[PDB]
Amino acid sequence: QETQGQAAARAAAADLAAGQDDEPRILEAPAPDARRVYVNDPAHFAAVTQQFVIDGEAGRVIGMIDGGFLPNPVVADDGSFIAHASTVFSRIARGERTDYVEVFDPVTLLPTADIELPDAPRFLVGTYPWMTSLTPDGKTLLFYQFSPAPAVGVVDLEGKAFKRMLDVPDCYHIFPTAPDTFFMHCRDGSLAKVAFGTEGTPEITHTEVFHPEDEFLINHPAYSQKAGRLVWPTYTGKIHQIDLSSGDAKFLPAVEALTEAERADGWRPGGWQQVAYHRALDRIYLLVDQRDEWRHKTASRFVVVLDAKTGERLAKFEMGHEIDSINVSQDEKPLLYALSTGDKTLYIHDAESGEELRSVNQLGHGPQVITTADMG
Amino acid sequence: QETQGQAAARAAAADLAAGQDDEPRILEAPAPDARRVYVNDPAHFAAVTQQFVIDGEAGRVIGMIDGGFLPNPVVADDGSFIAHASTVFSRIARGERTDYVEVFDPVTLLPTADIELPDAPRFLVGTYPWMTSLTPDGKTLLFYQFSPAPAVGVVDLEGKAFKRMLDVPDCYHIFPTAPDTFFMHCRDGSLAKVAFGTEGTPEITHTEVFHPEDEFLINHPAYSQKAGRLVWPTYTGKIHQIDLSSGDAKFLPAVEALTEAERADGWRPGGWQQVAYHRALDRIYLLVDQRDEWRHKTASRFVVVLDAKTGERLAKFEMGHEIDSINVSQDEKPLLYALSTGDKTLYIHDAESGEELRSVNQLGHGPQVITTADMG
Amino acid sequence: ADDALAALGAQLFVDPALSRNATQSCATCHDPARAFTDPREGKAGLAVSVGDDGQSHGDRNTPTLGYAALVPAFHRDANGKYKGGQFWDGRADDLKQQAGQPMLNPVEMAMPDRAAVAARLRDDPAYRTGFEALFGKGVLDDPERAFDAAAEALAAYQATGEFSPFDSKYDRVMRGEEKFTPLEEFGYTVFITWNCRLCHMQRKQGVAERETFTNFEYHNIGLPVNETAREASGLGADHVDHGLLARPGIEDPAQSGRFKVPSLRNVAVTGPYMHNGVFTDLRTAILFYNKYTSRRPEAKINPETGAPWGEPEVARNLSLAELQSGLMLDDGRVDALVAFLETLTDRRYEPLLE
Amino acid sequence: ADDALAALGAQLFVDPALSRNATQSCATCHDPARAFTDPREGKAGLAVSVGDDGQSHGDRNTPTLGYAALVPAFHRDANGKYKGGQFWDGRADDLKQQAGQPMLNPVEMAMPDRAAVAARLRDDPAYRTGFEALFGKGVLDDPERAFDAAAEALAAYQATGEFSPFDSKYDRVMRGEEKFTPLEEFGYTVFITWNCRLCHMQRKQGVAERETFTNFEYHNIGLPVNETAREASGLGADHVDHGLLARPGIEDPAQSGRFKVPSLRNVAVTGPYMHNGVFTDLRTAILFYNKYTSRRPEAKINPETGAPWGEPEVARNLSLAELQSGLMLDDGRVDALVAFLETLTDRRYEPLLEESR
Amino acid sequence: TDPRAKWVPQDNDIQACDYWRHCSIDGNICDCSGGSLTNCPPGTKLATASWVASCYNPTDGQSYLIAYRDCCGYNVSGRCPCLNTEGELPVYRPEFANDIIWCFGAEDDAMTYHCTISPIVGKASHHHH
Amino acid sequence: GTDPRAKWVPQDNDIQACDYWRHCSIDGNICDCSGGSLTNCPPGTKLATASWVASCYNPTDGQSYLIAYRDCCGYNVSGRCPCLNTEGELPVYRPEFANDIIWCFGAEDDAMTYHCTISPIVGKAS
Ligand code: HEC
Ligand code: HEC
Ligand code: HEC
Ligand code: HEC
Ligand SMILES: [Ca+2]
Ligand SMILES: [Ca+2]
Ligand code: NA
Ligand code: NA
Ligand code: NA
Ligand code: NA
Repeated sequence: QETQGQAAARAAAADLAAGQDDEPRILEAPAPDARRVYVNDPAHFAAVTQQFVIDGEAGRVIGMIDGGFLPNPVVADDGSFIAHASTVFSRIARGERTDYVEVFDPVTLLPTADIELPDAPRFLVGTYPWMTSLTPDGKTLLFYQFSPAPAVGVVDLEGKAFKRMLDVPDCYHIFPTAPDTFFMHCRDGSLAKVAFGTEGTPEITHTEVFHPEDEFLINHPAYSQKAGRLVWPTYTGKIHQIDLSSGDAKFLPAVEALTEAERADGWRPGGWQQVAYHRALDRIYLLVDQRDEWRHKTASRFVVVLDAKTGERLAKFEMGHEIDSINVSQDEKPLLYALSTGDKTLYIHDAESGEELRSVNQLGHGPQVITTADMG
Repeated sequence: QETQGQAAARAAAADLAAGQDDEPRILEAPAPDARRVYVNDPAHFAAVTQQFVIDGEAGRVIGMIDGGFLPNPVVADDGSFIAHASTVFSRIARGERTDYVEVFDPVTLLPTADIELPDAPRFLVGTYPWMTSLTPDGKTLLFYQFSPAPAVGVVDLEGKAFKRMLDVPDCYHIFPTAPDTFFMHCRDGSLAKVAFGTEGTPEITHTEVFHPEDEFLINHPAYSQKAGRLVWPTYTGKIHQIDLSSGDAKFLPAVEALTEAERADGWRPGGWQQVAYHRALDRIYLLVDQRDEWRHKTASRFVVVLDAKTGERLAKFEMGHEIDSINVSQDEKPLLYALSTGDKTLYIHDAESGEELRSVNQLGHGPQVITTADMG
Repeated sequence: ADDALAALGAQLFVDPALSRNATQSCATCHDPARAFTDPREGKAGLAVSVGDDGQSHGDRNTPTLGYAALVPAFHRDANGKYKGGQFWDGRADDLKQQAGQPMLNPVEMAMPDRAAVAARLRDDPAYRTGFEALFGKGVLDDPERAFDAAAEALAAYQATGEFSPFDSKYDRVMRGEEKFTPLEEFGYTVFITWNCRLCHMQRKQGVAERETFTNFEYHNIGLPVNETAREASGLGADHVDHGLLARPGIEDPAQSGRFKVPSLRNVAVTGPYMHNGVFTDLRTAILFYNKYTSRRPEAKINPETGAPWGEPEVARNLSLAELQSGLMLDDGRVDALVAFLETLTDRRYEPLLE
Repeated sequence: ADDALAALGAQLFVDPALSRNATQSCATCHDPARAFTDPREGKAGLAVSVGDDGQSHGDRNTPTLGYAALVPAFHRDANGKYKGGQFWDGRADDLKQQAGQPMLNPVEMAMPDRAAVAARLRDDPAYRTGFEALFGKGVLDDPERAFDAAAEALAAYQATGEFSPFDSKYDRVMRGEEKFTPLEEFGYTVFITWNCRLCHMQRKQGVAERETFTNFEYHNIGLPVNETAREASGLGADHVDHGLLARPGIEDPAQSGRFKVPSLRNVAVTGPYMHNGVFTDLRTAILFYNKYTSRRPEAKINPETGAPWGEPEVARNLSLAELQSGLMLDDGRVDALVAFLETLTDRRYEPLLEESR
Repeated sequence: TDPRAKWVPQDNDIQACDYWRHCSIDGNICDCSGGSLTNCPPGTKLATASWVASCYNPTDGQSYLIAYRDCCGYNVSGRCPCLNTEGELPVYRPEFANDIIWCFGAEDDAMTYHCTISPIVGKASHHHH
Repeated sequence: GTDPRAKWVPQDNDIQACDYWRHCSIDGNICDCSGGSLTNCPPGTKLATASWVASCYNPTDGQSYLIAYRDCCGYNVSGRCPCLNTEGELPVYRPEFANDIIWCFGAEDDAMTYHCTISPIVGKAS
């Protein structure tokens, strides 16, 4: 009913009338919680970018963090910190490149570490959450490098130093499962398990091939570290689910996000973060719309919600806006976050009914990535 | 009426059809000329910004130059280089500040000098073209400092080095008249003449106070180095003209840009660059509209053109868009450039008839400043 | 009632029978003709005052008593800043606890004890009547009750409208009764947009009902020793005035060198300035703040000496965050500030501005 | 006329009577059964060829004549980049200028002079008949005329469809007659998106009508001396092959160490590789490029020797801007390129591919 | 929504550009990026410098001095941008000028502009306004 | 207007529009809009040597061409004529067809910031 700006005007008016004093100062953001959500704005490849720290419950911006060129945000699941790997240049977009990792306090937002990465080793790509990743103990950050070859950089957040680059096969993305282990998806259609020490050749093991060369796995799979569930849609809304919770890859039965008549009538996923996974509900959310097959990065206006075990459809919400990315809060009665890069607005929906509840607009230039902590 | 992109599709199809090869390469901008126009985007106080180099004749972007926080562009009137004083930080908007001057080659857009300014001495302010200025010989760049006190920094572009700060009194803006002299406008209503040798206090002498404490002179006067004409509108469209062409300040007759009637019906100048001056035509252009007295920075929809010698109005144009800034080319049959911050679009008009000819859209986020070289 | 009490304090305030040799009253040092400060020329000029014995000088400048009754009782606020109290170092809680101290101070009024004070009170028939009517029969026979009642009367006398009339030009202008001159309003605008309002305004924001141009806090602004005054005080060239840290109970090292933000009311007529009277001119006091902001050679030099200011007497806990504002006050703004400060003069002291 | 001139060239091409001891014809070193390259073993393996005296070795590897007729005559474009010509260093202008040179090269066919060549042509009644019909009576009696006429015949013969048939799988695939294997298609895609296409495609952009996988420019890729071949040639431990700078008339020290980009047509069958025959295997020639891109220690090691590639014979004027692409070819991409390059084999040499694969 | 019209102060929503205290704000309202009406957002640094304006409060009919202070050391917030200029004077009257980045005194020498707060510092009272 | 989900329709009449046929797998900004041309970089920027390809149908001649996009690097994003097309675009693990990657490798001075992309033809489709 009453907006935040209206509630604020009323309270200031009342302080003025009461002669209430108060010191102008620097606010602390409220304690991180399950309804905190972070929206990162790669700003369509601009050299400097913004992340917005949002209270999902109030639909309120509670803070912001600056970053450089296509930074990779990560959010520790227990809420104790956030961090990103970022890239700056001495003369805006030109001159000496410095890649670095910053860790921030989640309440004051102040950097508590600034760790230089030797030899500008970050992969510059449109933001894929799983190209930079925290190990489950929060002590290490792993970042992907593409050039000169696929590699993974190991950064010690606790000791605040870069450790080493690991040579990997021709693989992509980084899904950590342990303090020293992560999975990558390879060009051959397998997953590679990479187990690394402080020094020495990583132990690299491939799974079986789990998809044909002509089924295409999207750049934004959902991964729940706490569930070890990797949820990987193909262009057609076919969903591969891989269970990494044993430490080794177990291939779950494939489900179809869309029915055969929908597929015959041109329904396909599309957007950026096309898929979200709610761990406690074991539920998959997929951004889908009617579209030609090579329009797979365009916004979608519908989310199908399906049971991850049976593949049964539970809902098909009509989002009512052009949505590129989705994610969910991981608490019960979760929120469904639906970010429009076009509208620069995060729409905050009730994940159960699909109802839009509120929204936060003016989130940068081309905001694309939603992150939440899984604190439960 | 064929657009540039259509003409380009046609030449490409023809090269393809004739089997004509060409080497993919870095283009050079067309030689600087009178119809080149630069649009600076301070980007509403963003930490990095852009300059657009535009061929005004063709209405085509022919190059761009990146800048840091609220940089001050300058353009050598002879077309032989451009430059800015800029400001970067080691972590986007935080950490160590570097102020510096870059000089750029005007066809390759490559930097030919990068001159550190010690102790971060730049005045950080919404962009006033005359807060940083080239001396007529192009060998020196002078920039304003506000903190701890009004001062002017002397930058040797020839030896590519900062020289020193000049103490000045409580004055503002920098209008160079000679290799060793510039004027400033003082709080007390006077102009200060500053003459610097290589050593010690400059010699500082004041004019007569030339306006009352309650007649407000705008932050964007027009100043033609080559004519020594300082054109200074006040808030009511009253225009001060100061002749600095003899080495000392002679005051021209004060002139009114709006009719005494018109001011009674709420006509006042408003915008950013509210005024332009064409040297060869001896002609003042002024952005005016009907507004409240304290809406002085809002867009205007009308330009009035008056003769500098007499004050005779020559034309009143209905711009057809919300204009914040104007300027003119300095050749014959000048263009009148009308930059809309809101539209991020430079509208290019015939300055004789005021008709719109062409326009260049997508000029960043909040473009504000138009600069042209006076090459004739 | 609250009236008779104050009228008793009025009598004690000008009575020299409260000094050992009966040569000085509170009014000797807090001269009502000089906004309750000391006119008397001494070994260190007007920097410190001379006690009842005719030779002992204090080590601190005698402050005005105008507006002292607006200062809250000493306390540490929820952000850990000490506020309020009386004396430059806040060592008295309030006016009541302060009043008995000059009486017993051997460097001031120098009564040997509460009893000798009670003896002098009994010698006067009019005090017998006045005290007895307010505190009851035999009050004066008991040195403790006599002394406490005298402090009480003085404190009440200091809380009357006479010490705090709010009739300065500034007050009249805030009532919309008059306007500031252009110079004065520039000074006001400067005073509240520049650092000064960080310390010399009652509140952080909103409007104070009875502004006294101090937030009641303690700040070390990095002042040197007053050479001649320190010499005259006899405290020794080794001595360090630790400001608030000298208050018993304050142990925090961060308070060393800190002094109570004085009220700027009547500042134009209660020179010399600072806790040790080191600067004779108001203009100098304002200029001292430029040592933290200005690059210019002149900023390092006390215009009164033509020599550098001096190292701070206490070189730590400087309030650098407030003092290093990044902006220098030019001559014009220093002029404007003097003009603004002069408007904080009570109506009755307007003639002293000359 | 056009038939006959080429037919006369076909005849000279296989004729050993054009060598001093009569042991050697063009076809001896440019063997049609091996895509016009030399199958013979010498003191440096197949790196360099042995002349008619049975002893003298050249300092460069004998190149294919296939598709050599597609190369433009030598010139400097407006880039100031030299293009075209014949020989690894471009020192012949075109096929015709080149053809007489083996004939008189004491290291190759070793005829003493043009007159000795003319006297050989006159000895054969079919040459008197063939030459005189195309060039007029008594042509063979004028040694300058006989020599120039033989060079023309031989240039014309190298211009026939026989030398450039364009009937490789690549061609058949570009005609829609077949498809690449998936390995091949990937090799093609790598070829055209990685740095190879900056030098091994005719055009900077657009589509070539007769692609021969070279832009005909000159680049120093920073190859080491081939030691055994250099010892066999006898040119000296201190000799430097300056490449294009050795062409007479070229003075620009920026041209030192630059060699003409070879057509990659038939590359699979015409090993060993590079201008001095330094690398035996096609894979090795591809791996050489990772030395400018890879951070792995193995990238600096020649897999044929297990030793560093070697200092460049000419350490300056390297094509670093092209070579240092910032991306390393992994093994999957190298196998993909081998497979692609093998599709560049003319139909008649596809059977040779067996003992490469 | 008519930008040239006299500005009509309101006292019912601080996030809107017509909120009575924003009468000479230039930039972004801090309350839109995690600050509040008179406090800076986390991570930013509060300047000690200000520019001041006398702003009419439609509610009590009184005029208040607003001493704007910048929150510095972050890139501009991008949220709730506003430029009003009631009583705003040119740069040579800097006390009333608002193109100036008023980040002086900010901790860590922070000088980049993120957003502005609008605290009241007095009643009064200007000649120009 | 213009359905973002509709099958893309190439045109060969305007290189500054996102449906221009060579832009079928472009991601970023057309260089022609910031001072480059269809196949050249703007002044001041550096031309990458890496590229992603696509097979783009040319409705002028009925042929499909291979377009090997190359970035112009070392400048902030131009912000003029943004476009994102994904005809045939494959995920990041098939990087020669993947267009989220900043294809700035090989650019002079190690430039890796993305300014805009050019659309030269490098082959016929097969
Ligand atoms: C000169 C010999 C004095 C006589 C007699 C009295 N006072 Fe005083 N006063 C004097 C000094 C030097 C100081 C400051 C001393 C210090 O250590 O800071 C004071 C201070 C006060 C104060 C505090 C005012 C404030 O902190 O702003 C009060 C309330 C005060 N004095 C009152 C007072 C009374 C009631 C007196 C007669 C009993 C009296 N003083 C005598 C100098 C002298
Ligand atoms: C807190 C950091 C302060 C700032 C900023 C300003 N002032 Fe101040 N002032 C302060 C203290 C703690 C004191 C007493 C210091 C001491 O140890 O003596 C003062 C004193 C003055 C005086 C002397 C008044 C007197 O009765 O002696 C004047 C005239 C004064 N201050 C004015 C002033 C002005 C004009 C300022 C902005 C330039 C200013 N002060 C800043 C605390 C602080
Ligand atoms: C072995 C002793 C050879 C005989 C007999 C012939 N050629 Fe040759 N050829 C040989 C070498 C070692 C080289 C390269 C030498 C160098 O300095 O670069 C060549 C090269 C040619 C070329 C140029 C091909 C190219 O640059 O791509 C042509 C056209 C050529 N050879 C043809 C040719 C003819 C026509 C011959 C009989 C007259 C002949 N060659 C003999 C090795 C030998
Ligand atoms: C120009 C800078 C080049 C780039 C990029 C690539 N190649 Fe190249 N190649 C080049 C030259 C100048 C030469 C001859 C070098 C010499 O001095 O001998 C070559 C040679 C080859 C060969 C050997 C062919 C033969 O001997 O007949 C092969 C197989 C080859 N090149 C392939 C190749 C590939 C696959 C590339 C991308 C990795 C590549 N080259 C890049 C010039 C240049
Ligand atoms: Ca005093
Ligand atoms: Ca060979
Ligand atoms: Na003294
Ligand atoms: Na103490
Ligand atoms: Na060898
Ligand atoms: Na030569």
